[PDB]
Amino acid sequence: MSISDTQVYIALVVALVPGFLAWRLATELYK
Amino acid sequence: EVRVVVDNDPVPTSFQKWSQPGHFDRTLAKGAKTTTWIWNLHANAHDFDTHTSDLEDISRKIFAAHFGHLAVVFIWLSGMYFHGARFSNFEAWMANPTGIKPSAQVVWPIFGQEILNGDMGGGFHGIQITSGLFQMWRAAGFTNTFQLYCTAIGGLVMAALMLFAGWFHYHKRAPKLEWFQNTQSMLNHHLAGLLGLGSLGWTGHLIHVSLPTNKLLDTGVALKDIPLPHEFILNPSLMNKLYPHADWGFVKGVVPFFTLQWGHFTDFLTFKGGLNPVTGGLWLTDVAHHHLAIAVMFIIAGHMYRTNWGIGHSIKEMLDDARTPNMLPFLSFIGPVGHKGLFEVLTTSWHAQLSINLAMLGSLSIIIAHHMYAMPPYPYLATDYGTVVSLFTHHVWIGGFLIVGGAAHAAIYMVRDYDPEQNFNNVLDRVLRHRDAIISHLAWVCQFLGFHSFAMYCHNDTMRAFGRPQDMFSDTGIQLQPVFAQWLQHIHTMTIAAPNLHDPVSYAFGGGVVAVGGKVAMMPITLGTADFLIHHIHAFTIHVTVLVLLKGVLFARSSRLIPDKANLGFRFPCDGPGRGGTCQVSAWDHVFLGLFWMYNSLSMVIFHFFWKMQSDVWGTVGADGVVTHITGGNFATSSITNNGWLRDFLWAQSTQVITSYNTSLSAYGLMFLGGHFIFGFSLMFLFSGRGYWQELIESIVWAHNKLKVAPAIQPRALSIIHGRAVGVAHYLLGGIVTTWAFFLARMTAFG
Amino acid sequence: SHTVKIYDTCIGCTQCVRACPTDVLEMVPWDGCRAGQIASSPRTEDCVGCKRCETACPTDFLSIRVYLGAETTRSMGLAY
Amino acid sequence: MTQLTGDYAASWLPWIMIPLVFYILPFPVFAILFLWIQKEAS
Amino acid sequence: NDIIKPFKGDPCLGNLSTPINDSPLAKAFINNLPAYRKGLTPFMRGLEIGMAHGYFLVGPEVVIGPLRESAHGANLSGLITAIYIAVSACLGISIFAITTFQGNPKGSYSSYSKDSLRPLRTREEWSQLNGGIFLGAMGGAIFAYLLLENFDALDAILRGAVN
Amino acid sequence: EARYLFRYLSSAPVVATLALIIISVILIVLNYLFPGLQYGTFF
Amino acid sequence: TLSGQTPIFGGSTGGLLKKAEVEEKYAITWTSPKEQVFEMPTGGAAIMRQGQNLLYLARKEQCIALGGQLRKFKITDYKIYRIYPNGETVYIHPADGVFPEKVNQGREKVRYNDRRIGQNPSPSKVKFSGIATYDAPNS
Amino acid sequence: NTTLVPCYKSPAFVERMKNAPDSYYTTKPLKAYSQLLCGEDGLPRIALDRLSLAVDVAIPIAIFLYTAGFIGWSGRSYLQAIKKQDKAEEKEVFIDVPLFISCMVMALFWPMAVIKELLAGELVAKDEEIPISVR
Ligand code: CLA
Ligand code: CLA
Ligand SMILES: CC1=C(/C=C/C(C)=C/C=C/C(C)=C/C=C/C=C(C)/C=C/C=C(C)/C=C/C2=C(C)CCCC2(C)C)C(C)(C)CCC1
Ligand SMILES: CC1=C(/C=C/C(C)=C/C=C/C(C)=C\C=C/C=C(C)/C=C/C=C(C)/C=C/C2=C(C)CCCC2(C)C)C(C)(C)CCC1
Ligand SMILES: CC1=C(C/C=C(\C)CCC[C@H](C)CCC[C@H](C)CCCC(C)C)C(=O)c2ccccc2C1=O
Ligand SMILES: [Ca+2]
Repeated sequence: MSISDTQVYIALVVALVPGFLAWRLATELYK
Repeated sequence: EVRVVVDNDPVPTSFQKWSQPGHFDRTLAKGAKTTTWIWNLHANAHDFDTHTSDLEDISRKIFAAHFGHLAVVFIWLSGMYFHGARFSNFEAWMANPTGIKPSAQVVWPIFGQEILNGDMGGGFHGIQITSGLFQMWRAAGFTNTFQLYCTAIGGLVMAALMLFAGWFHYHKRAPKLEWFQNTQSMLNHHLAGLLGLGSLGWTGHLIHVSLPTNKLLDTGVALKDIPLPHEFILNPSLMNKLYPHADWGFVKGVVPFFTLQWGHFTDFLTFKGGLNPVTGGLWLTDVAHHHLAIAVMFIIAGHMYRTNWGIGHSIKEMLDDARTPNMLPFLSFIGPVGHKGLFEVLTTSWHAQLSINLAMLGSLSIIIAHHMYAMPPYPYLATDYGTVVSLFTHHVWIGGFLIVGGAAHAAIYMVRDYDPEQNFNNVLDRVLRHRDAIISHLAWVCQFLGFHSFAMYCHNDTMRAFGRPQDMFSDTGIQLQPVFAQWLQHIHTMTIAAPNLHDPVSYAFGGGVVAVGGKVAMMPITLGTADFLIHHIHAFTIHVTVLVLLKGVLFARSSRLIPDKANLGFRFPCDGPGRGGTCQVSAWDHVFLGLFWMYNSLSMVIFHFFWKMQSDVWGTVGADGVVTHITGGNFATSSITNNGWLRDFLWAQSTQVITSYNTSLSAYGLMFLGGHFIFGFSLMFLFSGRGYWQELIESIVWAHNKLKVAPAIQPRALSIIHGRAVGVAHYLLGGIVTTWAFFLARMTAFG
Repeated sequence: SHTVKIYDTCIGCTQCVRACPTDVLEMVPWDGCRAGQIASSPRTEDCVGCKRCETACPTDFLSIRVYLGAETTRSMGLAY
Repeated sequence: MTQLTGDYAASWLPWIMIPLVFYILPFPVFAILFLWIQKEAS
Repeated sequence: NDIIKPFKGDPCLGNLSTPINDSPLAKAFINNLPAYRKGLTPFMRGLEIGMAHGYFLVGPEVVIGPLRESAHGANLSGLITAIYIAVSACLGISIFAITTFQGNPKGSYSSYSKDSLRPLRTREEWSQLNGGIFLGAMGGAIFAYLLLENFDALDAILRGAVN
Repeated sequence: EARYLFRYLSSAPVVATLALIIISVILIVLNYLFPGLQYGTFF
Repeated sequence: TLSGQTPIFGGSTGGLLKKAEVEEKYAITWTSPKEQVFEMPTGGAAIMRQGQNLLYLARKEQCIALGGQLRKFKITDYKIYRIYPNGETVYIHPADGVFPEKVNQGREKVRYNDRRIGQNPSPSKVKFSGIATYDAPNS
Repeated sequence: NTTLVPCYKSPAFVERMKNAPDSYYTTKPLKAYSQLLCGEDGLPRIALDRLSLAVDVAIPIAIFLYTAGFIGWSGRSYLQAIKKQDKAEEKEVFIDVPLFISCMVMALFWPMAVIKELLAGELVAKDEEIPISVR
């Protein structure tokens, strides 16, 4: 039983949270 | 006016200067302060242009040093004939030159190395030589080992003359500068007296020694019924059963030459032009006709230039008249001055001469390599597959070193002998005056070919890995046919204008297959997509070698970085870390990098040769006519991906040198590992610099100062240029010994 | 924009100024030498960094140091 | 088989993102990342 | 006398007056290419440069591309190659124009540069150029795509097969 | 003259080269002491 | 300013590039008593004139490379100028009118350290400070 | 170790004797390998057991270390022999072979020479005699 169709998209929007928290931190370290 | 003018006892003959080495340089001849003095004593031993200043005394050193060099070659030639005399199976190989392997240089029984004395056929144990000496002595008419021995004696006494002539011409009668500078008289004697009379002398030998001896050896007389070469002349009746259409008497047999009835000579001066099908070599009657044609045409050539009898040409103002009121309109761009002041370049400087004479001796050696496989001149040469590869490979490498040396002295000429006043606006100055358009377009064509030769190999390497063999540059995918080279292969075989040559010259071009001992002597070498691609690798690697070497010649004087690069010398490491870093800006450092590119280029040429013969030419013929090649058509399909080169050529064909232990090929296994060590060892000197090494000696000098065992010849790490010279001398040594071991282990394991 | 500092160990041998290909160095009067001279570097934006001045200095562990710093358009010697 | 497929879930997603991150987005990214390394400090 | 002069009479300039760059024919050809033609707006410079390039760029992919085996699919692979090469090229000259024209262009685009081999030195001139290059290389790509996907219909009408 | 010659014969490399030629006991000593001479064998 | 007749030179490829009229450019000006030929620092050979000579070079190293060549023709009256693109011409060599090997009065010890090079401070001393170890106002 | 047995009793090594030509090399040496500790593959080996081989792991080591020191001592003593002569600059490029030979005969009894070098405090240079770097 592989993971469902929706579980892939749930990971996509969850991984968008550290995607923006990386912007939080990269710009705060003054790129 | 040509004259012999010499000095009388100019230099005394004593061992005064033997006991004080480095005398030639005032900096060397003041003490050995460091170990750098030791290396400077050898890197400067032959740079005669820095020992003295006057061209008279320099040229006397050049001329006397050549004599001692000719002595060295005569010692080496004597060693070849002496080994062929009493350490070879040459007697056995004359009887049966198919099943007997050529071998001189047997090995002493010590250290267990008697295993190298492999079986050669006929019960003789030795090492299978691949130098082709035996195939050359048979074409010279040698039959017994006494003639070989007395030629070795005749070479040792000939080397003694060279040593005496060198001492005589430096210490007793040294010529003055006027004797050297008449190059116009030297061309007359070298064209006529050396090359003309030499090939006239040789065609005398061919007709009277080689042609009769090889006539009878083709009928199988087995070295009893062979007359000695003089018995062909003492007994002129003996050469009437052979070549009966001539007359063969002292006076009565020579007058057809003078009365111009040359039809009587048609039976021994033929124009057959093919391979003698019993030996596989060229027809010696066809070779004897060649040297006579060459002799006549070189003696004629030696009368072109004007010595002291008024008549002839003057090079001085044949050059000076190549200005531009008088050129073809499309090449009238080389200056109103043109070639003026260029006869003084090639007369007042030896590096100018050495640069040309090396670049043409190097190009000659590569041309010679291409001609001695496609039309083998020697009997039973083409079937000895180990000799065909080792003769082509030797002369390509020799020819490539010489070419790089022609570009070295083209650059030593620039930063030592280049004179702006005699070279104003002439043909040499106009090259330096646009040397950015020469290198820009060379660096572009080097880069155009780099993508369109090598990166097509990475295209093929990727489609065959994807599993798309129909979109790779194959004979089956996207064909790249050598259209203009398959055309010439058609031109050179339909012309058999030139109608008299009924037999096609160079079966390589097309037509027929020659099998001598069952093995194929020569086949047509067809060209497909694999030969389009490999020929553009050759074009690419030659160009970058030219780009590296030409850059070092044009920018030897100056650049935009260092406008005074000529004052720093020819051989300097750098000009400091400024301008971002000027490492390797000298003209020497472009010879050092061109040596790597010569290595890359030529090792691809000999790989193209070695695989294309094994797959398309060499092989054996059965009882029907089909040819089973050594690798069997492998080149056409698998030489187009450079994974195929690594598995179907390097991995596959190294089986003979890998599995060579405990056999007679054992020494090629050790050389093959030995070459790998030296290559890896070279990278110590190439990748590192002497600041690390000098600072390591200080920690090692300390350990000697502690135990009071320091030397007074202070240990210095090698120079920057020295360390780069060591690196390239080992990379090229190691990377060639591994190729030499791989070629010969593969082909002495077969035949 | 390199930094050619001169130290008090000069002997006024004048050799550092001659080797400079870009005229960065010049002599000024001094008193710590028999020569009464010492090198100075008034034109160091012109310093190309070749360290040819350091090769000519004969004092052991030489008195003139090129300190390769911020490299600009004339300290890298670009004709383009 | 003779095609790129996916037994895994959301098999349409490599179909679009392998072109995206590898030959559709980088040239915009290399342009943005170029505008940043070559801006005047005025 | 000599045919190779110093470049416009100044011996100190790093060039030569040669039959390739300073010939009556060669100057007449290069200085009337759309990059250099006197009297063109930068849009018409780029429009004419673009169409010449979009047109020929569909070629090398429709006959030796991966899709060459079929007919309708080969033309798509050639068109999109010209689409992608031009879009990335016009991306290149929008970011070239941004990063060189920033107050005093370091190089050949300075106010006191007096360079004839590149006369577009403004950023008002490089923006119409980008539009011309783009719209040109797109129309040229489509026209070479329409002429190739209709090749059988076009081979007939240049052979008289349509009466 | 045979005073500068004999100094040359003993200079730097001729002493070294002759030493390596004189260090050829490994050719005589290993020719008649049954060449195979491994560490546990010779006494 | 600057003036002089340019030497007889067929024009080179190593001469001035776009940096000449955009960043700045150099001019060496010398007087010769004879009509001889000298080596161009940008490759080639040119014939120097009889009166006042003027040559335009891309970088200062070329001018002093050529100036060092002029001293081998016994010419030591050359002057090197620096032409900014707006047009003014600075005198930069020899800066005081006498050659830098000579010692004048009025020149100043600039970038002189009053210590041996051996006692430059350790890099830990200037840690997180603007200066380097070699400026180092101590001693 | 007990896996190693003498080549006397080793099945893999008598096989080496069986298919052995002679010629000079595989009979006279190979008999002498019968006394060696011989692996489970018929190959003579160097093991370090106890007094059984305590003299045989000293014959090569004593012969080498003596003649390595002999080369080192004669080479060392010849260096100080010419430093004191104040001619060591060219005394090294031109070997003074009567002096070098006389320095070799001093190096025959070098092990007892080094002891009285050490016991006199004369072998090793003192620490502030030695050129060093900044440290
Ligand atoms: C016994 C006879 C003899 C004697 C006493 C001399 C003595 C002298 N020669 Mg002379 N010479 C001789 C024979 C002799 N020569 C011969 C036969 C030739 C023809 C080649 C020459 C050509 C010649 C030239 C061109 C010059 C001299 C010079 C000199 C003087 C310098 C000494 C020297 O070169 O240092 C070196 C001492 C040596 C022993 C050098 C020998 C190196 C040999 C030749 C190596 C070649 C073989 C080599 C081993 C190749 C194998 C390599 C292999 C291992 C890979 C000196 C007074 C030089 C001079 O006039 O000084 C200003 C000078 O330039 N000679
Ligand atoms: C760092 C861990 C990591 C790595 C090495 C990969 C690698 C890969 N993924 Mg991804 N992915 C990840 C995390 C990772 N993934 C996570 C956490 C998710 C949940 C949202 C996804 C969801 C995902 C999908 C839907 C797909 C891939 C696919 C792929 C393959 C093609 C590249 C691509 O398009 O991805 C695209 C990238 C993303 C979708 C976002 C992933 C970025 C993660 C979250 C952070 C990575 C940044 C990294 C830590 C910073 C380093 C940058 C620099 C310093 C080097 C490739 C093997 C494709 C495939 O299946 O191949 C057949 C595919 O379409 N991945
Ligand atoms: C140098 C030279 C040469 C060459 C040339 C060339 C290189 C070529 C070419 C060419 C080309 C390459 C051409 C082209 C073209 C084109 C065109 C003509 C185009 C077009 C187009 C169009 C018309 C489009 C349209 C459109 C649009 C715009 C949009 C919508 C869609 C359409 C499609 C409608 C020679 C030697 C020959 C001679 C002369 C000189
Ligand atoms: C026995 C044994 C072993 C062991 C060994 C060991 C563990 C050791 C050690 C030792 C040690 C712990 C040492 C040392 C040292 C120290 C020092 C400190 C030194 C020195 C030296 C010197 C001092 C030297 C001197 C000399 C000589 C002797 C001669 C020559 C010269 C010279 C100077 C070099 C083994 C297992 C291997 C083997 C078997 C048994
Ligand atoms: C190893 C190495 C060195 C050190 C190289 C040395 C020290 C050469 C070693 C040769 C040895 C010293 C030969 C000496 C032979 C002795 C004379 C011993 C002979 C005595 C017997 C014959 C009796 C450099 O100087 C160097 C410089 C630049 C780039 C890379 C490197 C580099 O890699
Ligand atoms: Ca296809």
